[PDB]
Amino acid sequence: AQNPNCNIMIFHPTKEEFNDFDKYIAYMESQGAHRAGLAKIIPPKEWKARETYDNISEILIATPLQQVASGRAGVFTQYHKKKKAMTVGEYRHLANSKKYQTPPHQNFEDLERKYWKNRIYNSPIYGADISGSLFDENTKQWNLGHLGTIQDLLEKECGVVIEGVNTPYLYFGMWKTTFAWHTEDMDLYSINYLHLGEPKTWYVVPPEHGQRLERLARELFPGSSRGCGAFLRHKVALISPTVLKENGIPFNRITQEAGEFMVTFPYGYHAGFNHGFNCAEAINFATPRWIDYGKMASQCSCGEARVTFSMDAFVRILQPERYDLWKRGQD
Ligand SMILES: O=C(O)CNC(=O)C(=O)O
Ligand SMILES: [Mg+2]
Ligand code: NI
Ligand SMILES: [Zn+2]
Repeated sequence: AQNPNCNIMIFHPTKEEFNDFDKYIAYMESQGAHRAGLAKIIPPKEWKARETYDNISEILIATPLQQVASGRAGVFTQYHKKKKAMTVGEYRHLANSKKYQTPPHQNFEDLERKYWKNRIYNSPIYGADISGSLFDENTKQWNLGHLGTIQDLLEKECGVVIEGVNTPYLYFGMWKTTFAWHTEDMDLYSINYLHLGEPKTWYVVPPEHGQRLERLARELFPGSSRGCGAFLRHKVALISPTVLKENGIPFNRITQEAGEFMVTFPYGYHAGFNHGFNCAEAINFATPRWIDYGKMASQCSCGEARVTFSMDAFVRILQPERYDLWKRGQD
């Protein structure tokens, strides 16, 4: 069995190996990468996503989200308070202001310490979930706006044609902006490219151990767990590495830098935070190996998780017994 300790693997594809996206994902899996739940892919030196980032300031962040925490430093939830629209140039200036900027630090480990000590005492503003792309149309390799769609994958594997579309999303971050513990919708893969700026630190639980994280979460967030049998779908709960270690939960960590891709694998729980002003692009995707995870994915039906148009068909075809309850949660 490859990668039996479920370590995060780092790949350095050549320019030739960077041509065929599906083939390379399958290669990484042949080496056991999926066992970690997360892999890093460093693009060949010949590749670029676009020529420059000099002309992005006029992108609008229609609904910046202030991420307000409740709880204790290592075990907290966050809610998202909607703020007034602002441009990416305005948001960058805000990220760099004295109130929001990254503090002085020694290295990534010192910054990580500071994050977990102090995150709850601040409310950073995240420009998350913006439909769009920063890949140049002429970038042919690993262009997250040109991937095979999940609807096409389902059709190819299962024979059923379905409605829906699959487009990327931009994330503008600042120091302390946080992504809560989650798996993807329908336990899909994700791919995330850090276009520019400061790093993003990731934490991940191996897919084979995801239920250990869920059991801890039910213990640590007992009201939320009574409310919903899949409350991690709400994407609000944070648990620190220290707390995970105290509770024996297997996990790994890694820091993504600008110019690097991360892939999350089906049912790989992940969480993390941004080091300072940055911009990432991410999209969900599927492979043949995903289908069995999609059929077994948990679902939130309490109403909170509220998701895209395109999840309807996935539930309807892969999970027909759950469909009626889930759809009630959507309405
Ligand atoms: O970058 C973020 O805020 C969150 N990203 C993801 O969870 C992802 O790419 O799957
Ligand atoms: Mg612009
Ligand atoms: Ni994710
Ligand atoms: Zn729910």
